[PDB]
Amino acid sequence: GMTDCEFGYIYRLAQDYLQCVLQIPQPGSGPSKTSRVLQNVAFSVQKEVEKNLKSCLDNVNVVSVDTARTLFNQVMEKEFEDGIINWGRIVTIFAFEGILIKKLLRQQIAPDVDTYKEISYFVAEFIMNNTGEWIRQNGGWENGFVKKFEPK
Amino acid sequence: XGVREIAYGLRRAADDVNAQVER
Repeated sequence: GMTDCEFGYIYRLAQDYLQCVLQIPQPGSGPSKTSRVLQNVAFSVQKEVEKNLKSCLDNVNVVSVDTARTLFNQVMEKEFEDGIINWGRIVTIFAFEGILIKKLLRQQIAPDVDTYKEISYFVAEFIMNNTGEWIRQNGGWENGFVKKFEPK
Repeated sequence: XGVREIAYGLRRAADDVNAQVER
């Protein structure tokens, strides 16, 4: 609906994707249809980015949540600096947080089990504040993203 | 690599993903 651009909904999407990447999906009903569609498309992008930018990424050290947040903000700023927003770019936000959590898992100096909750938080912060208006105007997650990316 | 190659590499992968469902 129109309310799916609120912070709580986006935070759940970002947390769902990191739990997918970390192979710790929460039990119960399971992820929403939006999250189910997103996880497949975002993971496809993540694998391709990891392959194409292996040298640059292998060169990066994500040693803390603060370094993850600063790098995330710096990368997102440049990706979106041209003012263009579309669903493909929104997908790469999730793909990049998946790259970040994987590097943190290996490189975090003081690893903590709630780390992925912090990462997904500032990811939702960026999505809502920088793309929330566009997402709403383009049908939200249910009538926009899922309609375009679900199977035909 | 660096921030730049990563960010604009992400942008390129995005606009491709986007275009490939834009029918």
